[PDB]
Amino acid sequence: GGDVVRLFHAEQEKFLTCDEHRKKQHVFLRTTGRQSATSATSSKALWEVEVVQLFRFKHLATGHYLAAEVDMVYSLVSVPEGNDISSIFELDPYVRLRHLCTNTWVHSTNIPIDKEEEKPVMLKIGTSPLKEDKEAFAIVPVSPAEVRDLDFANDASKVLGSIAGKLEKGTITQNERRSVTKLLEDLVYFVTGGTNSGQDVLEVVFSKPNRERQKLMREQNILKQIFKLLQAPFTHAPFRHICRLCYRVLRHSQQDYRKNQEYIAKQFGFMQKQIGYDVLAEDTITALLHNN
Ligand SMILES: O=P(O)(O)O[C@@H]1[C@H](O)[C@H](O)[C@@H](OP(=O)(O)O)[C@H](OP(=O)(O)O)[C@H]1O
Repeated sequence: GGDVVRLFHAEQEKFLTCDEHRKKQHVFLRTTGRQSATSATSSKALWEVEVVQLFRFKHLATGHYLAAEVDMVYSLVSVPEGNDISSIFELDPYVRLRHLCTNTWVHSTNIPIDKEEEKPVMLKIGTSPLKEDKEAFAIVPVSPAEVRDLDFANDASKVLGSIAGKLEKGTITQNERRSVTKLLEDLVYFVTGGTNSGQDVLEVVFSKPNRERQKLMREQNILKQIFKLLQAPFTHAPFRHICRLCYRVLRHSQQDYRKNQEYIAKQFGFMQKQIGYDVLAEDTITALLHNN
């Protein structure tokens, strides 16, 4: 009741996760390339248990609930609210999950959701009328720290996205600018496990990255929002300060982390193209035409 956990499929050696694909939310078992299945820990695999009176599972990263509906005949899905009876499951002990509403048991499949992708990693999950034996889940407890971290990252992501949208449309208030400035500094402190504050350049020599947090920055769309912020002015001193901090968060988010380096370099390339390579030349001509 209130506990946060990961649901690890024993036979498949994959965690039950929920993420967006093709601009849609999907529930699935995630294939990992790691040589240690239990090390493939994603914030998108965190579920908060709710005691009905038997159980409901709330996807912490999106607030939606685990459910099942006709697509084995049914398939696990994500739903906006936890009111329907379709989001209620029964645990039968390692535990097997029975979907009350349909009286079916959670069963894994090899049907990938990300077809187009080379070597897909999203495997659909359904329910079978028969109670299998190799379709059990290990309930993996999640540490309070990881939960607190997700809560902060989730809030940060919303603030950055919000402020970014406003900045795209023009400008922001003094408080919003002050808030985003403080948040970016907090993000530096956060991702470097407190080794850097982001207040000066000299301290960079002692920065040490917290890998799980760097990963969180990417997964919870913090990095995505940062680029949105960087792009906004192309679509004073405090503004430059905000941009400097944006690049600082990017720096520590990719520090000694190959996956984030490629992700960030890719997003930077996209932003550059989206902005246009001639935006400054065109702007200078326009300014001169208006005698400036
Ligand atoms: O070999 P490297 O350079 O360490 O890179 C890791 C490798 O690609 C893992 O397979 C991947 O896990 P998944 O296959 O489960 O994605 C992990 O992602 P993560 O950092 O997002 O866990 C990468 O960081």
